[PDB]
Amino acid sequence: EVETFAFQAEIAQLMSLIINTFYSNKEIFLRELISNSSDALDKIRYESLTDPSKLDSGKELHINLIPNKQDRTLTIVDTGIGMTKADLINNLGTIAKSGTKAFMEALQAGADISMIGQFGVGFYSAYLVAEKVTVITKHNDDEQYAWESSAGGSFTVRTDTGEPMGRGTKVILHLKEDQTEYLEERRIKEIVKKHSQFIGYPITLFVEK
Amino acid sequence: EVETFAFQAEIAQLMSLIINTFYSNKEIFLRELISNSSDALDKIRYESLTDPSKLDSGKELHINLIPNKQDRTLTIVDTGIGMTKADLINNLGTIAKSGTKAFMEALQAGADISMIGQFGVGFYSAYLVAEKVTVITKHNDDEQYAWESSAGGSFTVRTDTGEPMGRGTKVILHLKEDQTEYLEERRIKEIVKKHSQFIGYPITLFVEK
Ligand SMILES: COc1ccc(-c2snnc2-c2cc(Cl)c(O)cc2O)cc1
Ligand SMILES: COc1ccc(-c2snnc2-c2cc(Cl)c(O)cc2O)cc1
Ligand SMILES: [Mg+2]
Repeated sequence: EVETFAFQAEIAQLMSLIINTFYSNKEIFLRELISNSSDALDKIRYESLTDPSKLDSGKELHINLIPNKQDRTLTIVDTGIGMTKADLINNLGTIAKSGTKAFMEALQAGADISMIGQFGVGFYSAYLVAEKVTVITKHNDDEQYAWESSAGGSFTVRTDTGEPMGRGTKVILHLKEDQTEYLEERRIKEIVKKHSQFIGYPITLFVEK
Repeated sequence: EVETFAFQAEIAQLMSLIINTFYSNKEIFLRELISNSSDALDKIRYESLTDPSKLDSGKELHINLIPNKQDRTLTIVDTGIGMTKADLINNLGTIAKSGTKAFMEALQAGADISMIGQFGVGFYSAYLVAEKVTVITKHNDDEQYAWESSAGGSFTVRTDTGEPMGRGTKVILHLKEDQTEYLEERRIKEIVKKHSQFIGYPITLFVEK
């Protein structure tokens, strides 16, 4: 009961561009993922203003960054609105076919990879640093699902068997071998202070034994 | 059947700050409003990917800028998802109480008024240039409503009697007397090219007789 899907051709092309393009300022992936968490936190915050029971699955709106040097993973957890199975399958809630088109044109009209979030498809910048990304998500009244892709044209979706998350999304980045700087506390703190210093939810960087 | 509402105190404070603070780079209002139109266009585009009938109220996703020097108005029209009456009353679909708090703190931690969109409340930058803003909006399956406010602590909502809009939002800025530069074609073109050159929907600047 793992379902395997092909990416639409425009999204496979976006992913190949991100993986194959020489581009040294990889650290923008974290700004993009923290931005998406902030947008998801804004959404549950706005829904709660009229229906407080929407927070029954967790009242605290925040972001956790969890490095694990043994697993070579950096995990970003938020307690935002979460995604339904349909939204995961439909490009993680993004307008990715049209966004990808505009981004390609921009890149011709001069833009650079760091502008990717202006085209609605910043999630895929994860592949600047990760060989595999796993997305575990829970929206109120839908079940918990895990999406995962090592690129190559396909992704899987299954019902998740992990720990329950309450509500929100967890992005687990399985880092490339040469990208382990992004597990180091000083490097993560530096990038958060540089690019996410005004995000309006607490961001807690976990430490390791 | 005009309903009059008080702004929550944090939003009245945000509006007073924007109106009373000396700050010369007013032109950022247009970037903020065009951004909100783009976000609303992204939303109907994403809903249409799974339900095409959502576009029965208009298939074209675009933004029009309409200056009128006789009325001293600059109007921004989009054919995005639109807002329900509830969303208009609840601060135009924004998390404005919490966004306002963060923005105030940022402004202390050094930030400037141009960063307002990072706090979810960029709409209110309209009051850098407008004495009165009128917001006319139509979401699928809700009626067309007009919101309006000259600040001073209150806004009104009524069912709109204007021309039907199909779907989307129209922001009519009734400009301050000293802010008429923003009706001039070269000035609007300059600001769109400077700050909204990569927005992914057509932006048509209307001309005047
Ligand atoms: C910008 O488009 C977006 C589309 C969808 C989302 C949503 S809705 N629920 N979770 C996420 C989310 C998705 C991702 Cl990929 C993530 O990294 C963190 C998240 O909380 C956010 C932004
Ligand atoms: C950033 O938060 C936002 C909150 C709500 C919206 C939405 S949903 N439908 N219309 C608008 C909209 C609202 C405004 Cl004010 C506008 O200028 C243009 C619009 O299309 C957009 C952004
Ligand atoms: Mg945004």
